[PDB]
Amino acid sequence: HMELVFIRHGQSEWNAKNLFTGWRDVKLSEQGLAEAAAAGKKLKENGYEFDIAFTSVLTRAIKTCNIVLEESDQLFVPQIKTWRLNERHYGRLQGLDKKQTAEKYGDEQVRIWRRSYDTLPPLLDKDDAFSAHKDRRYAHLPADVVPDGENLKVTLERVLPFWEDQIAPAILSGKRVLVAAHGNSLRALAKHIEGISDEDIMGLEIPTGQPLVYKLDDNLKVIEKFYL
Amino acid sequence: HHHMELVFIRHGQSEWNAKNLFTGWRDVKLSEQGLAEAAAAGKKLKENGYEFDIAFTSVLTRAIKTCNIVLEESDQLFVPQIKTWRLNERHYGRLQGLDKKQTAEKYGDEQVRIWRRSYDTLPPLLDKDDAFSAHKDRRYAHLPADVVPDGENLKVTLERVLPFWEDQIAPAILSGKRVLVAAHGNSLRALAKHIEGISDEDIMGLEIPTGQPLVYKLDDNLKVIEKFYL
Amino acid sequence: HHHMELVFIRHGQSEWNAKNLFTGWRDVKLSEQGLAEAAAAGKKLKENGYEFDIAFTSVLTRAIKTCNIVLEESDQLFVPQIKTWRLNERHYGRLQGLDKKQTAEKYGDEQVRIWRRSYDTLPPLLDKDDAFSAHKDRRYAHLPADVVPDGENLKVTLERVLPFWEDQIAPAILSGKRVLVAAHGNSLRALAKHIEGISDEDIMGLEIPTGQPLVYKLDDNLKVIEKFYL
Amino acid sequence: HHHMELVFIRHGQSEWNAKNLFTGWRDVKLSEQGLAEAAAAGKKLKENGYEFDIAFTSVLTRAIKTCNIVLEESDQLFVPQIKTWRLNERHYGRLQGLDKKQTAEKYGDEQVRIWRRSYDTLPPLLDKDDAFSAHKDRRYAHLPADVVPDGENLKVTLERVLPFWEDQIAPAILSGKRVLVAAHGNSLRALAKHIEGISDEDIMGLEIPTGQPLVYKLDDNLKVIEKFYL
Repeated sequence: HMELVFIRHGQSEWNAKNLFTGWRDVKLSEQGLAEAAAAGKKLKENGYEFDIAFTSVLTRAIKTCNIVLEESDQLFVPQIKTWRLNERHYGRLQGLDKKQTAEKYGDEQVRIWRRSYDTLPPLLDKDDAFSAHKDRRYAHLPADVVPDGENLKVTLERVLPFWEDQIAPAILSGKRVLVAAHGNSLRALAKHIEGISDEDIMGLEIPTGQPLVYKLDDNLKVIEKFYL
Repeated sequence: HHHMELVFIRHGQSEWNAKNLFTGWRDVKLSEQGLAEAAAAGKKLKENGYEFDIAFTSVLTRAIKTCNIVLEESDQLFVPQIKTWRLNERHYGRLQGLDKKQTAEKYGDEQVRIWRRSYDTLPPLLDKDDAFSAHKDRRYAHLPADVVPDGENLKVTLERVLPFWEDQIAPAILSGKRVLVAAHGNSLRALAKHIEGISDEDIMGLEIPTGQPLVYKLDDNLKVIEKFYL
Repeated sequence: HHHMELVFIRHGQSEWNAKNLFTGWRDVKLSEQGLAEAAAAGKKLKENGYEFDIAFTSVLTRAIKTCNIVLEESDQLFVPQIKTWRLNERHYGRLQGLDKKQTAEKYGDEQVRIWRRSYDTLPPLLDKDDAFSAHKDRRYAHLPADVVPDGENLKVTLERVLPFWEDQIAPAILSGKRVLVAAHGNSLRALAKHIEGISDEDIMGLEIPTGQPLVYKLDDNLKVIEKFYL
Repeated sequence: HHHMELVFIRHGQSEWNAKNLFTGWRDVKLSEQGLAEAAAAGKKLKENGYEFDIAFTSVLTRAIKTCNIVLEESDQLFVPQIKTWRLNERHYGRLQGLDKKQTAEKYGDEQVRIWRRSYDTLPPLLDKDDAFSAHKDRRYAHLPADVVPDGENLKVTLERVLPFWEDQIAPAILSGKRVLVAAHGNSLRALAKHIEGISDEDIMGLEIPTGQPLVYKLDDNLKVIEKFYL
């Protein structure tokens, strides 16, 4: 039996401003930084040691990862950063005020974009100044894996290969894994690991700043799930 | 070799091709004919000056051995080699090990054509506790069991081939590496579908002959400039 | 930038530097001054347009945190990061955790100077069963025990730094990658000795300032074209 | 099996052995006899139930091909394979490509004994611009030029073999991997000296037969429990 630990990053500066973020590379707020430190201290007090840490390539998640590791006396743990763990891309909604958006397109269309499993947002123009295609951190990837907008379903389709190639093999080799990522990428992993239906997954809550522990059997089936 | 070039090679005849048995993920060896095809392909790559910086292959022996022979015969057995289940042949389900002629007799030509190549229909599945299930092969011991297939068609094969293109092959090309991919009919057809932007309808007619090096000349964005067989 | 550049950053003051203690492999934290030094360096590199493709650091927290601060303050925390024991500070043996002044009072000024600055004089060795021996730190649990030292001089530090230059740092530069190395006084001094071609007799006089980015312009043979501090 | 086992295999006869030519880093092929020795060793490993999780070899074709044959004849060609210059044969300098009798004529009979029986005496070095210099070989193009030697003795061979033990082989064993190492007389001898703790005075007399699997049973600390030829 192996334990697998997830941590979702806390508040960003754009959450505080009520802005859609997606793949925009925004900084944690002071509150979000404290949440990361509190989470690392909790893992330390319960004696959680890690052999490898997986994160996204977005600064708010990487910094959360580093804070959690440092506050639990294991900043030496190897770290792999991957676009496959990025937040869901929000298309042309990125950078927009959620209130101003609901007032422009209506409360109902906004609810769809945020709460529908397989409804894509309005897509971002491929050569927009704030398109991910212009971001150097994706330069080594074929351009067509850089999305112009995602929902949770498409987010899952690109998270899952990283579970299959890196996370699950690490667990099966005996490694104690930390995953430090985002609301929707962690929600995608949880849907797969726990076998949650399409109908139920959009309602699954993953709190920010609270370590989530899975206990898995030799076939990676969930035996225990609890928040630290 | 003025442009960035990518080379594919499909392995030659296997012992089960000669016996007319469905193979799929069963780990059968090359026939002498298939061994000769690999050597002739390596000599052709040598004669035309094809140097590689990395080689990708499946974890099925017939493809790995093809890869090794091609490298040796072109004087570059030192080239680093990555083996991945994601480049395996399609899984043939319960049909693995059966005679193709007897299967066509029992079920009819058209049903056999659908099992051979479909974008929407799976072969009959192989029971997970069968003695020859891939779940029992230690080369997949570090994969979740739900990743190890019980049967696949071309669409499902593509869906597990593509992440390897996204994570390993395409980054290698974009980094400037001259890539060799030595694999199987269906996994190479899956890559070609994505590389060439072929529709779900049209990929059903894409044929890739055994033992003939296939060269793509790609531009800076990995679009096909030219495609030809050596 | 017009040429291929290699950047070194030595971490700033630690909480043990302020208190005049030998540190070695003890995993001490940066002081407030050391943290500010790392931010100022990242700002400098940001202002001068230094982008990195890969970052190398030790497994000691003060160096990793320096590396992370520098990347964050130059808008590139996404850069891949490899941590290795081979970039650790020189192990100071039994002197680790001792006060340098009280050590000089006990053994004399010259002996502490020899321990600090002799190229090939080992410090007194730390017993392998000591609670603060590196053999008990789980970050070295995946290494054979006989590579975990009980004490080091600069000569043996170079002997274990150099393979990491040969296997990882130099191949990265040669592949075209813009490299950051965030480490310690003795491990960077070791790299400098090799890169610059400094004699055994001259290296103990080489100073590497803390928290100041050091830039090597290199040619295609990794020979120093120019060395300057940012 | 019972404990953690590590298997070495020295490649069999090369085409230069019957000509009595010093080989070193020259990339010579296995003879038909050498090919048979590899197949028989793989057959022996299969019969005795030796499964591998990872295989390490040099970047010289005769060792890589031995490694591939051993894996294939034991039904495990899928095993991941890492090729490294650090497992190359000892570089023989200016003696490479020369007859052992013709060497006695140009240097004298006693001087040849020293070059083949002294732990720490270098052979005459090969000029870096020689037609048959390793510096011209593209398999080392991704490495700093000074790791490619102009000639080596066993001591210098051990100095560049040992980091690969420390970085790759021993961490694999310590993680639970069943390791195969397919390499050369002097690089395997270097490994044996370190693993077994053999002195400088005794190691030059250590014989490693060709084509004969060598098995180490190691304990959790990588201490030898038993060493035996299969």
